[PDB]
Amino acid sequence: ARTKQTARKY
Amino acid sequence: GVCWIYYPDGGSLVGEVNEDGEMTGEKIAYVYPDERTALYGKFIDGEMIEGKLATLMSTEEGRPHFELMPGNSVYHFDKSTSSCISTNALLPDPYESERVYVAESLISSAGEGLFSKVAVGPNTVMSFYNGVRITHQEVDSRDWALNGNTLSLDEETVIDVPEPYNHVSKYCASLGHKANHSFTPNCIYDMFVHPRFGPIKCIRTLRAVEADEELTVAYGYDHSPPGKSGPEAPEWYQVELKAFQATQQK
Repeated sequence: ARTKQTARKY
Repeated sequence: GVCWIYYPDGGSLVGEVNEDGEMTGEKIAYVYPDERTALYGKFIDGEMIEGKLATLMSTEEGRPHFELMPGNSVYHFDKSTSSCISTNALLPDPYESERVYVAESLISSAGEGLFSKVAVGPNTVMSFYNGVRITHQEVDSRDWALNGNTLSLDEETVIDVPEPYNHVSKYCASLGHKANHSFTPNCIYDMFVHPRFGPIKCIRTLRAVEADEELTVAYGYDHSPPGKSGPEAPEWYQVELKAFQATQQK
């Protein structure tokens, strides 16, 4: 995602 | 009847509860994580209606004793909207005001940065990252020129400090968005429940920090999208990543 601390994908 | 409610971030709500166990009365307070700075006054069900700047001096058998500070600045629950980041954008946060200031960054060409006013230890909340709430989709669908201040709050929400509010001349209620990036940061973005801004994020030190030291945080963009292709990040960040990794050997 275009933001900070964006969630990771698993 | 005094009830203390401590949030995971270290802040707290304190006051006599109503006949129904609710935090409603004229002598309720929010206390910042320093266990000293407080916002004392009228609350309804835990919500700040009129909190005046105060200092928590002592507690007696669970009952706190406050000194009301001089000045006439009141604070109230004032969650941001799409037409309004804040009702009083130039009314600073008093806890933050004691701990940080904005000045030219020490990082080359990085613009303004956020600096400590005082010496603190590790695990210290220093600044708040309030802003307008938007979706990850809108953010992913727009140019990076608009995504310098977007911060993921939760799975569903992104906090942003859009133009003009990224300038202190227009918005200084919170200053978290002024902290620059570093791969060896002295701070982290952490959750925070704010009595004025609501659930947001804060800047918390990772180590001891001296007075006049620049506060930095790892922006944490995705360095390896599933996508095929490399980090989804602004170009300046990609450049710094390359340069940093050259000091590591990749």
